[PDB]
Amino acid sequence: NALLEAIKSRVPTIAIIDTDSEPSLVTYPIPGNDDSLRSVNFLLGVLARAGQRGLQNRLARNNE
Amino acid sequence: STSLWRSSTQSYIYGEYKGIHIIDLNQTLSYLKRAAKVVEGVSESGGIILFLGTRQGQKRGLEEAA
Amino acid sequence: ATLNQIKRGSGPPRRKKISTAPQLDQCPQRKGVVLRVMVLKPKKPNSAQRKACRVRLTNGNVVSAYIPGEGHDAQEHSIVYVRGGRCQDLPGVKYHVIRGAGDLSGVVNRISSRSKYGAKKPS
Amino acid sequence: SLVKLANTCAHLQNCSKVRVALTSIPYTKLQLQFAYNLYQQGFLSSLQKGSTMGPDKDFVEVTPDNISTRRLWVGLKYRDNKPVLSSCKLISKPNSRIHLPMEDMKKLCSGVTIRNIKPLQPGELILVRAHNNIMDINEAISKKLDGEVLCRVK
Amino acid sequence: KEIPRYENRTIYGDIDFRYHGVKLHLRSAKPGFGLRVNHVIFEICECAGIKDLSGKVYKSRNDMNIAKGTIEAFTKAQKTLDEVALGRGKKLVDVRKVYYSS
Amino acid sequence: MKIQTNAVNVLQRTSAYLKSGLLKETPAWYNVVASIPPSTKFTREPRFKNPSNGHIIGKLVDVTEQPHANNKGLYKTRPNSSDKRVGVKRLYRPPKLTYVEDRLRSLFYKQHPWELSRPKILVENEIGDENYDWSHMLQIGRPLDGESVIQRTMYLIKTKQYGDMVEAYDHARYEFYALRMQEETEQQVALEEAEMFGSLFGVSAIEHGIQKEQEVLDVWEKKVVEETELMAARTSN
Amino acid sequence: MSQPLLRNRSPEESELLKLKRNYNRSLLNFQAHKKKLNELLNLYHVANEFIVT
Amino acid sequence: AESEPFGPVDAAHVLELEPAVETLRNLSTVGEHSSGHQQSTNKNTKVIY
Amino acid sequence: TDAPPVLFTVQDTARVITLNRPKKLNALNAEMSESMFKTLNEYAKSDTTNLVILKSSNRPRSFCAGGDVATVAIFNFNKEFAKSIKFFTDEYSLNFQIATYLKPIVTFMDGITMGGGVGLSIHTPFRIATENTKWAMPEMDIGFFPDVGSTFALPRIVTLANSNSQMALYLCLTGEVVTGADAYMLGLASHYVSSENLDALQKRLGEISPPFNNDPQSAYFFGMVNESIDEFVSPLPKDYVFKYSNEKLNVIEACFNLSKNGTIEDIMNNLRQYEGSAEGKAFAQEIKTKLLTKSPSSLQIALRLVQENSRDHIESAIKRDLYTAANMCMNQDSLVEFSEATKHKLIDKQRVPYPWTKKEQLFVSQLTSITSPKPSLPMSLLRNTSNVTWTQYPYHSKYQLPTEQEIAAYIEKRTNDDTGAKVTEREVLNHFANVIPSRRGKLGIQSLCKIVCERKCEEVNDGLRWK
RNA sequence: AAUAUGAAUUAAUGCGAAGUUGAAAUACAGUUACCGUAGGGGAACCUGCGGUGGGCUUAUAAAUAUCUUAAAUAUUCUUACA
RNA sequence: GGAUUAAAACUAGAGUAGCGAAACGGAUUCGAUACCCGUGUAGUUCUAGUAGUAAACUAUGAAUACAAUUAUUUAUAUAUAUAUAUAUAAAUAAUAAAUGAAAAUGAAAGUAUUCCACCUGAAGAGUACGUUAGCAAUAAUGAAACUCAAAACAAUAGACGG
RNA sequence: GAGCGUUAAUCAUAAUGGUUUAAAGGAUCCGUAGAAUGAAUUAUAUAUUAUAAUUUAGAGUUAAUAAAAUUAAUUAAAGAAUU
Ligand SMILES: [K+]
Ligand SMILES: [K+]
Ligand SMILES: [K+]
Ligand SMILES: [K+]
Ligand SMILES: [K+]
Ligand SMILES: [K+]
Ligand SMILES: [K+]
Ligand SMILES: [K+]
Ligand SMILES: [Mg+2]
Ligand SMILES: [Mg+2]
Ligand SMILES: [Mg+2]
Ligand SMILES: [Mg+2]
Ligand SMILES: [Mg+2]
Ligand SMILES: [Mg+2]
Ligand SMILES: [Mg+2]
Ligand SMILES: [Mg+2]
Ligand SMILES: [Mg+2]
Ligand SMILES: [Mg+2]
Ligand SMILES: [Mg+2]
Ligand SMILES: [Mg+2]
Ligand SMILES: [Mg+2]
Ligand SMILES: [Mg+2]
Ligand SMILES: [Mg+2]
Ligand SMILES: [Mg+2]
Ligand SMILES: [Mg+2]
Ligand SMILES: [Mg+2]
Ligand SMILES: [Mg+2]
Ligand SMILES: [Mg+2]
Ligand SMILES: [Mg+2]
Ligand SMILES: [Mg+2]
Ligand SMILES: [Mg+2]
Repeated sequence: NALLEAIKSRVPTIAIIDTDSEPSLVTYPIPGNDDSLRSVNFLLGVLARAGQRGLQNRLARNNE
Repeated sequence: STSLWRSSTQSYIYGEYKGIHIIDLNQTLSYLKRAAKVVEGVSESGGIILFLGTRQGQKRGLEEAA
Repeated sequence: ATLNQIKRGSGPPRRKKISTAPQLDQCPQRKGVVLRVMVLKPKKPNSAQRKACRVRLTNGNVVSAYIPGEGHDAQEHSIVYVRGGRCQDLPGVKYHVIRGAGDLSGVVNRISSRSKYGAKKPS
Repeated sequence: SLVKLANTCAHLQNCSKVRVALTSIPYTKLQLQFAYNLYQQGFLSSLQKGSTMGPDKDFVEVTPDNISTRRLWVGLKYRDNKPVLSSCKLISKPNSRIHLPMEDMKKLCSGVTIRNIKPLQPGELILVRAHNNIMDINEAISKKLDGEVLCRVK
Repeated sequence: KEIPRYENRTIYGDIDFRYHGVKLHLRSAKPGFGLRVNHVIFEICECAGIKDLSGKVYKSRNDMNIAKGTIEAFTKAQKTLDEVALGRGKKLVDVRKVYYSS
Repeated sequence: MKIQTNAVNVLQRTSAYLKSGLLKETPAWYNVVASIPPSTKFTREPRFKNPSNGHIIGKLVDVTEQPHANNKGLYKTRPNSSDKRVGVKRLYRPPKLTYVEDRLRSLFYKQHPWELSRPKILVENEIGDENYDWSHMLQIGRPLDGESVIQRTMYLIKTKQYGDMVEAYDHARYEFYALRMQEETEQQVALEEAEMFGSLFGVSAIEHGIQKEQEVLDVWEKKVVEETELMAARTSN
Repeated sequence: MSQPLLRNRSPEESELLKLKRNYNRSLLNFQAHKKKLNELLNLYHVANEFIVT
Repeated sequence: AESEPFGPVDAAHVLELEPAVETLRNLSTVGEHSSGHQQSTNKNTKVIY
Repeated sequence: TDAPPVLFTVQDTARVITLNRPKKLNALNAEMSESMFKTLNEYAKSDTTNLVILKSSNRPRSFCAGGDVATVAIFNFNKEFAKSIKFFTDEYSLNFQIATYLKPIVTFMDGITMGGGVGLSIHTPFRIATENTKWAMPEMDIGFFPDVGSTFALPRIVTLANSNSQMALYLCLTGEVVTGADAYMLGLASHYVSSENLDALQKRLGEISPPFNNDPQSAYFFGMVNESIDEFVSPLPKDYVFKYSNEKLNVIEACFNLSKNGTIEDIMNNLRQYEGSAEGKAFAQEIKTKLLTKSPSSLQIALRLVQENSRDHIESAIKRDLYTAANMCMNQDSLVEFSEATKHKLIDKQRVPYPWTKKEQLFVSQLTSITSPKPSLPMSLLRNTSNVTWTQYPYHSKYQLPTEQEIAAYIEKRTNDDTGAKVTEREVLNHFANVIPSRRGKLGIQSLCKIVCERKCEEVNDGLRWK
């Protein structure tokens, strides 16, 4: 449901794509195990820190 | 499980082992880096990033990511 | 059909309107003599006393022709001219008699569409 | 064999629909000339000789001993989530072969339907066979050649 | 949706598209040719900005399915010259346009 | 499911909205996605080698490469039926990964069934940190278990100290027995020495089992009595 | 493209091919002939238990 | 070919017409007072009075 | 009928150029150079080609073992000087075309990249190295000079101990071979990608295209190419340790620090009078030994070119290499031994160094003549589709590891800011790893910054001073 | 002998209105319908023999489940430790 | 063109328990030329023939090339630390894609090629007439006029169902 | 529009078709004609065809080895039950 709404709403999407999952339904697939909390939290953590660095670079350019 | 294979994922598969398909981590790393750069770009641009996960136990990771 | 079946005759049926006035023999109209004037009942859901006439054409074909207009002076032995055109609610009446031709006069006091009812122009 | 060519054109359509990157076709002169024209026209990424099991890495001379096991391996192209080689159909069919003079080939490339052949469309490739050589229709018109209009690729 | 238009007046080449029971045969036309197509297709072309077009509908002529089929054909059955050129690694030249160029 | 088009072309559909004027303001993601294009080929890719054993995929042995007679004493002069079947499917089927170590692992636990009873932790710490010198069996960071034997056997065959895998395996097995005997004694002696200095323990393993068996045997007593009384009434019928 | 599509067998290659094929047919005939004789020998060993008189 | 030059003159050959620039030049020499106006190739028909 | 020396293929919108001389380690002859030079001009005119990829079909054995100088030696022995000058006009003209090419060129240095191979990659802002990369400039042992514009590139791209071209002179005069990660850390390679990932990278390069109304020649697309390669970069091996230690970097920076009129003898003096750590002293003797087994004339010519092409524009530096090469094949003053040494090593297999005879010290006028165009021999570089010149590479800096001069500029600027703040090593690492858009997360960038601060900066209180 | 015409004479069928005698079909249509064939009956239809599903795939449990440091330790953890 | 072709039917000679058109009776019913019951002839059986028809159905002609998966059996082969494991085919089941009016089809009802049969509104009609074949019942071939603007399929929501 | 209407006619107006369920797969297979269709390489010719030579991937023949006991025709037997 969420993926189809994202397509309809032109919202780019990222998703973990397991071997039984359809890659074309998302803009940026990440091939990987989606059943283990360790694997998911590992990939989520990397994406979350990447976002944090972007946020820190935006707040830094405002200061200087 | 190889019995549950969605053959549209064929190009991501490294092989089968112990009745399951092994995902090619070399491609996972490249896709992950590309996805990470997108998150960084949207965050640096001020966009709204929504993290959706509804499997049991994911809340803690999802809340900290947000 | 295969290419050889088409070579042997297979093809789309042709579309061309078929004659609905076979008794005229491909003529615009034919003269005739009224054998008997009759009144017929429309098929449902129509109700009326439709005036028709049995006519023997100059080619020997006997037909049933509808007499159009309000009121007619057609009798037996009257010379009439028959044209194509069926009476939809009367089955078996496939022709029309021409008003104002032969012994059939034009519709009395017709004001509109006079040419269709053999009525001359009032001075 | 025009039948073999029909089989190959249908095979390429089937492979494009599933988006396989590499497939094989029968090893014959006509098939090789057909594939080579597609390769030069940018419809195929690669064209390699090989066997039933795959493309050859090193040259393998073809002889009667292995002719029955030879295949031609072609790479299909996909860009912007669309297949580059979407359709491939014969014009001259086994049961109705079409030979055109150079004058009629010029009309076909000019928008005129000749012998029920729909005219050449923008970005389409029509191949012609003349004296057992396969070439693009525009090249046959340049060489003043009359030939059989074999197929159209888009 | 945005639909590709050749010279912002017509379609790229010809289209033979099947939408359910509707067989659509659309052909591109010369400048000043006008719209000579099914009335349903005519209205769509007017809104889309197509000025020159010829075509014929076979089998089903259901208005609803002609309209939807036409929209689908204009998007899924067309390829721009630029997209063809990039996919094949070739240059595609409009001869008529070059003839009137400097 | 059909290969979707609308998820990867959000930038192009959005660009049409902006060019026409249907969307006034550029979205924040727009520039980011433009600089980092999505992959949109979704193709099936051939493979020509099994990464585990290096076996070549897609190679046909021609009759010219089989000049000598076979095990039956016959020469091969023509391709057989298998050689004449197209094998494109093998290029696309995910290769079955195999390892020689898997055969030894099955052997070790068939010879030592009770090694299975030693709990194993499958949760990894960091595979990249493992700096092991398999000249010796013991390693800092990992337990002594069947895998210690398998890795020792591979090092022996890799260094060519032994030629046959069986001989290297037997050599590793004895090293494993020696280490297991030294640990069985360190534990027995440590318990004995502690009791001799006044160490007290609440429940032993044997005692723990007795208590658990009592809990089960108490519920079983009730049910037996109940079901030996319903039978008496039902049978009386 | 310039490579010839097929190279015909040289007369020598055809000679060696014929030798192998003749050998294959002859070896199979011989092996079947010897198998039949070994079955005739094993039947002779037991024909003392068979009754014809 | 991706790097092949194709220009108005090449297009004219493909369409089997004189170059468009030539057509413009020939249309400018039509005026009775314009340069290039010439009509003599037809004076080759025997006439008797 | 024979396999073409260089193979050209299409990879979606990318055009792949593959060197196809495996038996010669992809050595570059006039035929190869001419083919590549002509095909690149066509791709520059094309509007369907976004980038070019220069690779080899012999990887990981070699990418390009160097120009085919053994054949040029035979020409000199046969007085076929016209043939020799054709070989250098083609090669140097191809090196000039690559340097000024307006579309991204991505070289896969998967194997031995020595000599001409360096010219195929050094001039591209996207020069990818692998574990199998072996970069070297072994011309001093053959009697030739550092060619293919290496005297204009190395003094401008090396990262460590290259303030005055000291490291550039060390590589060109000693012929030291650099391997994989070390080449990336020195600036010889813009990126470090595992060989196994080259197939995937090639496919991604073919799939990316300029967005909206941007041509492939825009800076925007160059950034896109850099990002695509970065997605395939992987962390360096855990055990990896940079090849040159600070002490070894101190020997090069001091012993190869000459003036505008320096000489090879001055370097020999420093290497013979060096004082410091035992490792540094021993390291200086090793350099002295090596530099005494080279061609006495080649070393002087190399130093001349480095001191001349380190402040000149690209076109004049490449043209000066053509003049030098021609003025060496035709040995008018018997001042060089390029032809005889080349036969001693390549045409004939001889491990021992060629016994040198021209062991004099050429004068400033003699060096000028050997590196200046003779008015009798007119030679010019072939014309390319760009026909532009400049004194600084337009893209190399953005997409490689920063140089020691860029880190100094930020410390000086930060130290002289109105903020009155203290420059700290931690702040330096952050400014180069998480600030610059094109360098964000660049492999081995924090390691390089720590090597520079530990050897160039003085840590006083909570601040850093540029010693 | 053929063709055409009329013809004693005689056969089949459509439509129209419009009741009559039954209730054959559509639901398990109150006897599953229909196909082929045979016999019988005011009329639909009934009966025998085989065939078909265009009717029963409309298909949906004889239930029973286990032991290791429950926490001064897991649960907390915000780029830290290493 | 040829051959074979269920059940019923027919021509001869045998057989005839049971079943069972018809017929004659008993019931049921307002009536009951029926459904149920009895007595039960032809037939059902065998031999030698005639005839060539069935919802003779997968309501789906045959051949060839080709396209994404899973499960389950079967077969052949391979291996061994000997009972499994690995391969390649066939069948069946559920599907992707594709096709389709849809129901659905799924290796075809998909992508293609080759050859044959057949269709062109309903009703009249598979009738009339003629012809051919058969002991016969019949089988094959097979119209037109008149009349009408209908007629049909899949699916939808209801209503109804002894 | 000095014509207009009407009747009688001709052309155009969907095969850029269909046959499980709507008209339409022949009960089945065998096989003749086919002015139906149909492999590979090379060389000629007057050229998508012809001829010649050569080839084995379709289609066949004979063995070897393994497997299976069904389908026709005929003959000889058995069984439970029924009257
Ligand atoms: K009934
Ligand atoms: K019946
Ligand atoms: K019946
Ligand atoms: K027949
Ligand atoms: K009986
Ligand atoms: K059936
Ligand atoms: K048939
Ligand atoms: K149908
Ligand atoms: Mg999963
Ligand atoms: Mg009743
Ligand atoms: Mg009833
Ligand atoms: Mg009933
Ligand atoms: Mg009865
Ligand atoms: Mg019955
Ligand atoms: Mg029913
Ligand atoms: Mg049903
Ligand atoms: Mg009888
Ligand atoms: Mg009875
Ligand atoms: Mg018979
Ligand atoms: Mg009948
Ligand atoms: Mg029938
Ligand atoms: Mg049946
Ligand atoms: Mg057959
Ligand atoms: Mg009949
Ligand atoms: Mg229905
Ligand atoms: Mg007039
Ligand atoms: Mg038509
Ligand atoms: Mg069909
Ligand atoms: Mg059938
Ligand atoms: Mg039928
Ligand atoms: Mg065979």
